[PDB]
Amino acid sequence: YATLPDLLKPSGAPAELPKLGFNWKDGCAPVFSPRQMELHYTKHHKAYVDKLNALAGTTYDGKSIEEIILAVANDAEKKGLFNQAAQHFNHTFYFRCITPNGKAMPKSFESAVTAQFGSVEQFKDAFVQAGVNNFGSGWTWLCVDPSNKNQLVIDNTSNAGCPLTKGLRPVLAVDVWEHAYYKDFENRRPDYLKEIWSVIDWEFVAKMHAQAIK
Ligand SMILES: [Fe+2]
Repeated sequence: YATLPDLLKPSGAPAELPKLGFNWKDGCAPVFSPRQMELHYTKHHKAYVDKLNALAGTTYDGKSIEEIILAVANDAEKKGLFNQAAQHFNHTFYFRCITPNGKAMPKSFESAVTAQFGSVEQFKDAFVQAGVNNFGSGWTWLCVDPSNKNQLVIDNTSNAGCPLTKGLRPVLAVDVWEHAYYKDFENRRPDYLKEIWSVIDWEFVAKMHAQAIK
């Protein structure tokens, strides 16, 4: 399965930094400033894309970024390449999970969260707890688990860690690398986690969910 089948390493040309659904010069209101978005996208994410292209050469041309990630996930000769490729995916996914002023949960996705976690609020509180206690740099995810009747599951990864390497299908990502929030929140990761809900694009999340269970 591919989460993002249109995220590729082109043949004969560099992988591009994906275009955001919103303009980063306006930040991503009401939660993020222009400068926080500018740094995260045009510095951090760009650097992952640039280094991915330099490490990949033409060896992975025509492959999806996800295919690369899987191909090199347990290859100690290519940890550097794994880190850039996985971070490229992680960031592309994360930036699609956010949009100015958010978008409401479609009823169908809301019902799947409610069934699994009891209520939306219970899901959010558990997700915030996982994010807060995700030690060091990393990502907190909501995934579908095909090996467990497609249950929704909260999963923490460290550094470039990417759920597809253990068979999980992400529907939501929140970056907890300190650079994701330090400009606008400084040390206050918990406030970042609580506030980000109001810019989550639940329509994108719902689509990821619908496709992950089909
Ligand atoms: Fe990041």
